[PDB]
Amino acid sequence: TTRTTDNPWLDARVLNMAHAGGENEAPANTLYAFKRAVKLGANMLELDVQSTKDDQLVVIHNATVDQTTDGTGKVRDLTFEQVHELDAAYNFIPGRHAVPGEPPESYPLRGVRTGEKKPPPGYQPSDFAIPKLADVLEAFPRTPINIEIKGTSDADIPSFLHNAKLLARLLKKTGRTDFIVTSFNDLAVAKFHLLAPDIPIAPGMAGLAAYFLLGVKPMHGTVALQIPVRYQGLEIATPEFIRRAHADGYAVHVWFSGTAPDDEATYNRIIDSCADGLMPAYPALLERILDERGIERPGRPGVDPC
Repeated sequence: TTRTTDNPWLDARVLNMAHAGGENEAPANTLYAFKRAVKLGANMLELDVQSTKDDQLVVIHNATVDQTTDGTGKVRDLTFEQVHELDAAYNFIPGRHAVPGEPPESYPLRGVRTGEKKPPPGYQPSDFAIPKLADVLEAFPRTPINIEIKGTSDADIPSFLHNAKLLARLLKKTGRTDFIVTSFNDLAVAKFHLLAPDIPIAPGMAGLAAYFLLGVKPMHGTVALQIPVRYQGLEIATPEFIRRAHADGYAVHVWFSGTAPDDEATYNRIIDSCADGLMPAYPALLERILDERGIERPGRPGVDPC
């Protein structure tokens, strides 16, 4: 007889998924931000992945190291050793992610990695470098993680496929399943789910279009729909669409990234839209919002916003 439908991500709510660790409160995709964010209440991590010349998965958004560090070039051209020498808070400016080209005074944490400012109490210089996924994983053995597969180019599909492959090799050896693996490029999601079938996934952008416009259910294994607030002028994080997705048994995780402000007004509206998780640039601010309205959380029942 058919195995019954069991989606636990409908009871993992409401989630504070620190976006890159919280790119406006901390240096993006560093072990500092991740450690900082979990301590301040975040229930779950959200990061991006690329690969190095010697096929190591390193936690970083852009295909090049230029924006968030003092180096230059694509991460796929550097070895892991070369990537890790870099200061991955070189350009962090609070409230603005990373902006190269300002006076050296703008950057509060520039220098910690390379040993020229003392780190915040309780941290080491390596906590301000581009980490290895393996080093984030073993740093956070009981913390759920949302790994987004990245590429060298929007037009370079094999680079995504290369990374989906390396990801599935390493997440299979962990034995953990408290991950959600997604990508903008749908092939890499399909490639990853074929190599690592037990790992929860979320649709790429074609799989997201085909369900939001046409109603077509996403690929088997899909566990939740990780969507922006707005896209191409159109609103996507509405109560209407979220209710239909809970109707279809999917959890909903909304993100922001310049499709909408990272502020209290927006955070609260999306919380009322009954989404199951927010991916804020300000994990401390979202944690104040959730605490003062007293809103339900995993293992901590409370006010249901919808």
